[PDB]
Amino acid sequence: QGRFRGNLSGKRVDFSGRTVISPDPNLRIDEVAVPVHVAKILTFPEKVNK
Amino acid sequence: GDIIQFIYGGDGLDPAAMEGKDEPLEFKRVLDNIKAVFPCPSEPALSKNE
Amino acid sequence: AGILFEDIFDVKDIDPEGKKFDRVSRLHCESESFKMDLILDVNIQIYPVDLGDKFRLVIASTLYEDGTLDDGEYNPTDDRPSRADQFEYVMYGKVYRIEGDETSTEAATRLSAYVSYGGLLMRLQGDANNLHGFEVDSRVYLLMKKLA
Amino acid sequence: DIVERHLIDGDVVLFNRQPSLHKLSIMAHLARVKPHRTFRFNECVCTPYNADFDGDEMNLHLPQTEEAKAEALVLMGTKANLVTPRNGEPLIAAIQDFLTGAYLLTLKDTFFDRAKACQIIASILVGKDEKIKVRLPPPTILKPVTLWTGKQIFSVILRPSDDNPVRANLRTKGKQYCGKGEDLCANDSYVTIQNSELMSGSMDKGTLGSGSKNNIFYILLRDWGQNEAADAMSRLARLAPVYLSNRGFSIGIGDVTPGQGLLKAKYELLNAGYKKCDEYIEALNTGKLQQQPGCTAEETLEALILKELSVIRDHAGSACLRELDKSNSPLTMALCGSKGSFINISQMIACVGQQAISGSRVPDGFENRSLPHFEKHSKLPAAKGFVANSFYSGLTP
Amino acid sequence: APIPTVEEKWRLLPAFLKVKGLVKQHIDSFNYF
Amino acid sequence: KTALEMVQAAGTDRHCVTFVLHEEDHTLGNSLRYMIMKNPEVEFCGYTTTHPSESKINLRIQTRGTLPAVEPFQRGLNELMNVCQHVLDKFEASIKDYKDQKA
Amino acid sequence: GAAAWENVDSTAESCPKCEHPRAYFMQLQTRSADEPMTTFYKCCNAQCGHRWR
Amino acid sequence: MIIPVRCFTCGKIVGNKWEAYLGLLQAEYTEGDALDALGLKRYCCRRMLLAHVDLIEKLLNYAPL
Amino acid sequence: CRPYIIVKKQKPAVTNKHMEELAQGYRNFEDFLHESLVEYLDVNEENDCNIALYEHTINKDTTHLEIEPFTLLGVCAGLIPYPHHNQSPRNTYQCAMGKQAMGTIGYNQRNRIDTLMYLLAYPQKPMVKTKTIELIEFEKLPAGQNA
Amino acid sequence: GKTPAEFAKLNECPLDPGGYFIVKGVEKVILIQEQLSKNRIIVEADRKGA
Amino acid sequence: AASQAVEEMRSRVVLGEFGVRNVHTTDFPGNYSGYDDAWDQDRFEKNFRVDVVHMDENSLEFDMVGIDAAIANAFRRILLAEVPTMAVEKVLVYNNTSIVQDEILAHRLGLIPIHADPRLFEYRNQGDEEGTEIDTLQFRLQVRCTRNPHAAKDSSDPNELYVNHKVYTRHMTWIPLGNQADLFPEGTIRPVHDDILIAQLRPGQEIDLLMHCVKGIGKDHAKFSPVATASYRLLPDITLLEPVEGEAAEELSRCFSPGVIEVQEVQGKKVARVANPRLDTFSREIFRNEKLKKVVRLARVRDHYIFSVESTGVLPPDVLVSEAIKVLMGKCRRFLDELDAVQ
Amino acid sequence: YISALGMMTRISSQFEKTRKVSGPRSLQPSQWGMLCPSDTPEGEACGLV
Amino acid sequence: TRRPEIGDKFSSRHGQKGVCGLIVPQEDMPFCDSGICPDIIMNPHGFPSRMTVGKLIELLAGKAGVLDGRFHYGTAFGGSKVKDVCEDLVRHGYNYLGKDYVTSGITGEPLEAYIYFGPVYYQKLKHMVLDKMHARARGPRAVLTRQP
Ligand SMILES: [Mg+2]
Ligand SMILES: [Zn+2]
Ligand SMILES: [Zn+2]
Repeated sequence: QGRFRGNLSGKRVDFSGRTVISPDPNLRIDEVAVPVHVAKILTFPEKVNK
Repeated sequence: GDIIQFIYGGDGLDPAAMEGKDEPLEFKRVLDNIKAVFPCPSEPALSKNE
Repeated sequence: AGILFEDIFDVKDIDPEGKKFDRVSRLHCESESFKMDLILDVNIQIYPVDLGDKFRLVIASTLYEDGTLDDGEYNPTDDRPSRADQFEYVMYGKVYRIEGDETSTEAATRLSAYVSYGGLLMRLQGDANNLHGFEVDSRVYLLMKKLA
Repeated sequence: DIVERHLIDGDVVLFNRQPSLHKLSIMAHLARVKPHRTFRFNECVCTPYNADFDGDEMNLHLPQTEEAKAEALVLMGTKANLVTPRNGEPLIAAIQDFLTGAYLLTLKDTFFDRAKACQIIASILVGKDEKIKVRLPPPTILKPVTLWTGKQIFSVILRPSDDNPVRANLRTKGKQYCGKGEDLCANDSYVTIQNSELMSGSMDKGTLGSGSKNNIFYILLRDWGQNEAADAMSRLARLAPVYLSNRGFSIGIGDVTPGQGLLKAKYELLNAGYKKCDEYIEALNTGKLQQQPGCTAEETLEALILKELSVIRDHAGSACLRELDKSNSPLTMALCGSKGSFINISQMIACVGQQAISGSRVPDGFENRSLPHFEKHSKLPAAKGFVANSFYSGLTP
Repeated sequence: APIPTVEEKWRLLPAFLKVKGLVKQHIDSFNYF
Repeated sequence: KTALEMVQAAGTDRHCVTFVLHEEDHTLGNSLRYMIMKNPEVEFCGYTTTHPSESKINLRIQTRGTLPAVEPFQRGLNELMNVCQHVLDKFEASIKDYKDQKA
Repeated sequence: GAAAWENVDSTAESCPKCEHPRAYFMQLQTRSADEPMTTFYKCCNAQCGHRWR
Repeated sequence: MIIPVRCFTCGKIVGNKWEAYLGLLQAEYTEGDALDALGLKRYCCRRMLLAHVDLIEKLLNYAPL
Repeated sequence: CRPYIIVKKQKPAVTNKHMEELAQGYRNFEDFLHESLVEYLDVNEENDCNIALYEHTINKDTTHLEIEPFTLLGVCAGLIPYPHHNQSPRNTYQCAMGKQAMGTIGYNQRNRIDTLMYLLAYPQKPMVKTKTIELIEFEKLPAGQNA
Repeated sequence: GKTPAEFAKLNECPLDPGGYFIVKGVEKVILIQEQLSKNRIIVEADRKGA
Repeated sequence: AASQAVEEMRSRVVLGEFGVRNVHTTDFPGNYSGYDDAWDQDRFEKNFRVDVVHMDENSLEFDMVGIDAAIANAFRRILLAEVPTMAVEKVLVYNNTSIVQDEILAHRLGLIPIHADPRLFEYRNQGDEEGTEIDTLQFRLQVRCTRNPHAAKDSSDPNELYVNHKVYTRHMTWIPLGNQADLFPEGTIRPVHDDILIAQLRPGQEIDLLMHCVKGIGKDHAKFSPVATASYRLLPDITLLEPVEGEAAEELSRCFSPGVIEVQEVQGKKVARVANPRLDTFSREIFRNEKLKKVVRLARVRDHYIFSVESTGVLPPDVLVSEAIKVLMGKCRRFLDELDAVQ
Repeated sequence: YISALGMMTRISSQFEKTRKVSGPRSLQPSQWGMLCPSDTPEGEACGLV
Repeated sequence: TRRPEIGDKFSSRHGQKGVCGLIVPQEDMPFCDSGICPDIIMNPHGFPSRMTVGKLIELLAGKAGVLDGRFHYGTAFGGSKVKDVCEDLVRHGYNYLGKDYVTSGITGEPLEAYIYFGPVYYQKLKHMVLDKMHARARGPRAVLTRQP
């Protein structure tokens, strides 16, 4: 947990979630379902354009 | 800046794109696919020399 | 008249490797007029066959005897004079392989046509003179009728 | 202006598991929202993540930069990482409950009428496939009854619409290939597809699974791009469960019970093996025993006893496989290769093999014997680790 | 002629559990202490 | 807002029509599928569910000729109406006859 | 020696490489991540040297 | 800790008979004839009334009162 | 140490009459210990002795008889119905999960105030119950349902 | 030496196995320690093979 | 012949030793060449019929002939989920001293069926938790458990010790609103079974609450399901390929149900036959006897469905089937109106 | 209740995860009739508890 | 008061740990001839690899018990055998192997293969998705190193 291994090589970040998984065949292989509760928390900054 | 290999694996092929057993292509399957996808009934056959 | 082949076969074996399936059996048949061997897969539940039974078989390019080759699609509800009306068991398939006999290393004259009836195999082997008109990747019909 | 919008559909989002072995353990996908509370995705990506849906937690990271999002979509795209860089073998492919379903679908005994075939075909017309023509293939048998085989329904997955330029072609051998068929196998194990149309053979893990090359999805990826293979896999994963549910696939206690002839063969083999082991014991203890070159006499005896017990096991397994009738769910799963194998079936039904610890029989924990329930210096099969009975009949302590 | 077997042999187990068994170990140890 | 129609492609062809039905489940979908399946001029009929979370279904209909694929839908609806009226009348008559013969 | 080498159980099976009776199987159970067992087949009569999983 | 009103699988009202079941346990009737008299043809209601434990009495023994 | 029934001359020291007297209350386990019918054996002591699992397995060279085979399993493994028909990692995972299974704790769980407690709304006793379940009275405090 | 009624009067479950101490309101259990037997000669191979 | 096999596949469903065949419905135009499977309302109305074989309180058994599996499954699913009834959703509690949890108590009260007629009420609109006289009912429960003033000295049984210690569903009282008292006569609005055990009490405890019963469908929650078990099965038609005589005939009676196979003496020798294939359950035990496997043939009729419907006491099951048919008619009418509005 | 009843009869090892020897972590015949073979915690404590 | 939902871990008294993947209505659930609809659907594919025949034996014993109102014992190296529960099943009128005639709830047509129904002891674990779901906004950071 030092500076090199615990704070430089690998460090914790925000805008992340951890949840239990469950199978769903009705979704594409490149798609993934996200719960509404986590979706209301994780935000993406978009810039206003034309 | 020191060079480890003048060419990767002596040939420079991507291991992920390897379609055969350590070989880039399998000529038999490719030839069969070409024959099946493009069957020309209005053109004659070819001999060895041709 | 797109009749590519026509003969009368007799069954020499029903299941040489046992009853591998319930609704399908590996029929092995031999022609009486020519030297044409036939390995066939059919549905015995709707069309049962026996060892001592003979059947007239016809491989046709089209199902209409008038000569119209308009076979872009097939509607089962159609009612019109066709070849299937003169037969009992009709299967629509596609000839997909032509392979020469490998037993005769020289002066070989026997060829075999491999046709897929939706997974139901049909290998018709015999002299190449009888198989005239057969071309790979060609959609055709098979019509069989049992005889006395 | 910078607006912190909620996670909506279409956003590229990461998806990672805590134990990361290879690069495919963390991949970028397209985010979708659902009212439930779990991360749901297609099971075809379970092989890279090595997940099993037994309560394992999963991470999900959301980039905060357009450049990072684009790099995730391009490099870590699911459709662009269908193969591992280790040996080129595809990992995202069919899995359990999909291999068995497609195998039962592509069986030669399956025949569907117009209504059921139309329902099975329409079971995939969702999402981007809602704006394509069905292209119902012509029926095979039409005179007595109009029937569609399961192989045509499976080929529909490859080429759903008329305008689809996908022309898949493959020619390979299955797992149960006899060796002399060459598209004439009695077991129908020679896979042959021409122009995205299954001609013969039975689909299994050797062709649909992520085992090795010659996979149909691998050929689609290498010959027609990533999108076509992804669409084919989605159609398969949306078609196979519907048919598997509408048909029925169950295992019961009667599917693992032994037969009369199987019990007779097991008894005879056990008697013969016990007699041979007693002969070997008497030869080594009293007199001269043939010493195997490269080892001592006791190691030779141990090897001979192991060989005899394993011969008994293999013969009992062969007898059980011969006496087992078709439509058996464990046998079907072993044939299709979705889960289990012939060894597991033989161990559950016929006989359990020798319990091998570190590639050898059970060592003597006590003085000159494994357990006090056996005589000292006794090297009998059951006394050193052999299991005479099976899991169905019950195991001794 | 098989040797006769006591059918209620397992009845020896509950009688043993009445004075010893699951939790009596730590109890007897702490009492002796 | 409940039932809507989708064309097969940008060509807006009336031969292949996908009806998206909201607030529906397998019951009425399968009933209508069976009722319109017996129509001779229907090449393909098939219903499916988009996702078990949402209560909506998609039923695709492709006819033989130049049928708008909407007329067979209304025909099947009217036929199911007639079948339901007939079974209701028959069940009421049977219940009445049973209750009368019981006494 | 081939006589001492053939101290194995599997005889007259169907290998997935050449489909010939002769065989030399090895069964391993030392995998907890992979619940099923592990096979190693050695088909060798004409000195083919088949070795796979 | 208490007998549920409806069975999990079917949904037939089964709690109202629980006391009666106890009454059938106070008479000569065994389990089988009691479940037969209660009108439980399907085995789900039989399982619901048999595998249930009446822990409400033990809890009320610890109730404040 | 483990108790074992003394066997002499190919016959156990405990007979059906002794078990009937035990069931009626004439004797207890201590009386079996005193009358040289059941004795404790250590690992080192049983290393030199011969034990038989069942009566049909008893041979001429037998010193003690196993009381009960299912006593080999502990407390959690006793909850497994027919454990000899399953794989051993399956039994290990089952014990690990049963150590974390939710259910009733005791009769005073309502008055008990712990930092974290999990209770089942409609707990039901198992249909396929082991004798160990009845010995530990698990059926009075189930930790699951029957579905 | 208490009856289940006396256990109910003391707010304690009779089926409770017990065997644990209560300190500061928390329940602590002392695990059974396992150790090598003392006063016994042990013959073993050394790290160098002796 | 081939026609016999075609008829067996089209009209019968055979149950083999390992699996069931001919399960798919195939009587559609285009599948059979030698038959005109096009829809005909006249032939359908001619071949269809409904015959009730048993009908008592909370139980109905009737055979339908001529209907298909799709319409039968639709009726079953409408009866199971799409029949609206009256059940409790909102619970207002006032100082619950019971040991039973308040949430568990409300969940148990929600599962209690109500004898109120669901057709006389309407669905509650979104919001308006207060509820209106048209689409709500109020059931007030107030039970106080106290010690019996006069009882025996021992009083080992809790019945003699205390009073009202078991809160049965009979203690609740329906409180009319507006004009519900005049519209509904006394005794109509009441608990169904009147003997459901809600909870058990002790002296000092008290349960006081009000239940707001509203309308809802079974699809939203299982508590609105009016039927306990509403299902249908295909009518078995056991046929004998060869005449069965001798002691093996008795074996036949032991293989199938006791009430389907009957034995008689034509000329002093025993002979078995089919008496009533309705009572058979298809245990498939005849497959155990090796000799008798080739003499019988288990079959199910494709167009003969025996429906068994057990109501929970809210209303008789015939009215339940009528309301299911009416709900299907209403769905069809809604779809027709939507299609007309589109055009 | 099962959790507490099982924890009341737990035994720890002297090694306490000092080195992955895998020797004492294995199942020995000496545990016959004295210790439960199947019951063991899943993880790094397998074979030591 | 927590209700089972997607993500709740479940045990099966045989080490077959499971997670709720989908919640289907009662109408979509298959039914028996008497009208019984089973609650939980278990994957059969987990049986061959994990050789959990004891689960099938427990299911059969529990079915026999709920049929005859008995508690069959699953004692190690003993207990009730398969013959007794098979005789109980053949006496009560059910199949002697558990597999029964099952009709599909969705399509309304019978299934091709028989389905294995039975009462099994299911136990829910403490591992619930409600306590494991965790999302992270910007939030606080550590004092020493400005990291989450
Ligand atoms: Mg896992
Ligand atoms: Zn080989
Ligand atoms: Zn029930």
